[PDB]
Amino acid sequence: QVQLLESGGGLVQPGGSLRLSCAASGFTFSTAAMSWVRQAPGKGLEWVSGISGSGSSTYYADSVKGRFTISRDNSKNTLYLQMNSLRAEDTAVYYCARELSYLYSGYYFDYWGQGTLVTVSSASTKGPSVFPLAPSSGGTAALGCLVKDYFPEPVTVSWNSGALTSGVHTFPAVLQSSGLYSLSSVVTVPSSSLGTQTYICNVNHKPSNTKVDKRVEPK
Amino acid sequence: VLTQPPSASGTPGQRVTISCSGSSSNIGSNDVSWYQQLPGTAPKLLIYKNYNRPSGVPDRFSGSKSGTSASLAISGLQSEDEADYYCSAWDQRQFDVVFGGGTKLTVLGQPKAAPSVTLFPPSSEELQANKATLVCLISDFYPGAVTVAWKADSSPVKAGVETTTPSKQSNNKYAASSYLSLTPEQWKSHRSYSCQVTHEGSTVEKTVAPT
Amino acid sequence: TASVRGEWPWQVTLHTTSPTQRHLCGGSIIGNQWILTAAHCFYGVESPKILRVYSGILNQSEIKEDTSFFGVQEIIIHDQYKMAESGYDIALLKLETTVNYTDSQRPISLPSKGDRNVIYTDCWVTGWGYRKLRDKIQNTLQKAKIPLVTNEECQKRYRGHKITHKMICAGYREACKGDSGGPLSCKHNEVWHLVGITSWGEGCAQRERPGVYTNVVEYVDWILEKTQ
Repeated sequence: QVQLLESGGGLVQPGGSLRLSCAASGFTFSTAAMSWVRQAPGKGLEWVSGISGSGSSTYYADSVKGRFTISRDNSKNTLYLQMNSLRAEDTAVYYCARELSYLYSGYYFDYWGQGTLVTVSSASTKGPSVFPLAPSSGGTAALGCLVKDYFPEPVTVSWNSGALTSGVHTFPAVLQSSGLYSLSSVVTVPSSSLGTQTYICNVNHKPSNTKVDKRVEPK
Repeated sequence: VLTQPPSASGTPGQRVTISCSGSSSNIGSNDVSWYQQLPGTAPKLLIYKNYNRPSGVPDRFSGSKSGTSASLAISGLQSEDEADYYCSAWDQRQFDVVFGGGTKLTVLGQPKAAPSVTLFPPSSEELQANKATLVCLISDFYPGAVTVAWKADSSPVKAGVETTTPSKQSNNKYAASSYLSLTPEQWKSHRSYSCQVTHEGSTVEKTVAPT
Repeated sequence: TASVRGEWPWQVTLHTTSPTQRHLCGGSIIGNQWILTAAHCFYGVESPKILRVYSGILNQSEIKEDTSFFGVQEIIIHDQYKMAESGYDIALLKLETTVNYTDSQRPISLPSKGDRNVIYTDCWVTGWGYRKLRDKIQNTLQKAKIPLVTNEECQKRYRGHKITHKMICAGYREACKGDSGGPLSCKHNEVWHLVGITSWGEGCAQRERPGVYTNVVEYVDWILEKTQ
């Protein structure tokens, strides 16, 4: 049905610029008023900008006037947010949403996108170092991978290219004092399958374009 | 500026009311909407125009409004309802759509569960790169709160500890992570390192040692 | 395009005075103390005490703290009204005093029940363009000639909702500035009739889904009963 797929999000230096996009499907885009709504980490929602169906009228929150520009391509079913002179407090997940704001409807957002995280930091992207967490010498063996010192989030971990899913516990990342994240992924497997069966954790970190397939062997 | 209590709670099958306080400029004279945001997902419209439900939103959710206040009632409470709930209204005075700060709804009634603890030593790979990280993984605990202490040959190690907040798992139990950074010299200078996890007065211990 | 002074003498501007005075909605003079408007207009209105009705207004700027206005005694919302998309988006304002008819303030005839199905060919939508919470009001009253669209063609556009008989659609014009509660007026056999009340829908242009109006002819019974 209705889809709003966002992209363009990522890490940017303070004062930097970024172009967010939102592709729509399953409703006639040109008829819809569209908006960007952001959410700062562990905070609530804040409307950023809105645009009419035609593109004739654009509106912006006070904190982003003269920095952000909203636009749309009705032929392309796409909404854009050109963000300039980005600031640290502009760090948030930005969702695109179809809005209703008639006097008859009230002001609400019926369809939402998934969001793209925008990070405005002076720290440079850092790819993780991937270390195996070797199983040691009773029925089942716990084994895993340590995804150390990366920035920004997210990192994705799959095991044996998606052939191993059950009993896989990928832990939420710790934010270390250094400003770098670290996470662990663990899988409990039959001890007897160690050595005979191969275990590989596939780690990807899109911000730094890191891709590791680390084989986890016992001691 | 819409004000909501930061937290709410209830056991399964109960009714929970999430409240939203406003003013004559917003709630007092404008249509109210409600959003549900499940962990790591986008918000979802639950109610629009005060009490209306969009297609697919179950009868269990009901919206109401009385003066400068609005309420979201969640009846027949499910563990899946554990989310952030936001009220919203147009504000004529500010001339902007405003949101509450959200309420974090917690679903209770899970039986008490002690933590499962998996402790890993540093890998050869890491030791070669002149680093040493001890990885203490804590899972399947309920309630969602734990205390972590680290020991080196039964003496406390407070420096170089990084611990996550507890997070809820798919199975409604909670998980936590603790990391111990050392120099390879510290790792070797001791016979063993330990991660002690305290949950509701009881301690669950794991020990690790250099080869 | 711009309207001139005395062109739409049934058109009124409805103002709220709480917290400050501002245009709230459009409406039409249908009798000595009767203003016909949309029920959705009053979503934020507590009591008629805060309302002012201004007749003979071309420019919003010409409204000062000495400008003559009509007080409202009663707000009559259709009892079946819940939201605009479910119909019954109609309301009557009983004024405190009687409107003494001039060239700047006169009533618009209701449509004839004999002309229930008639396809009007000379329809106009007028207002200060207030239909959304963020839109800026037009200072001068705007007009646009709008073609009617069949309920069947209208339903095809709005597959998600039900286009009832108590609704009339207008659009596919060769941007419109009607206000919520404002008139959709059609001149039939050289006489103006209040065919529609601006309720919901997108707009009037060829590239838009048509505007959904309260079909005034279906409420003629309701209007006469309430104004008896």
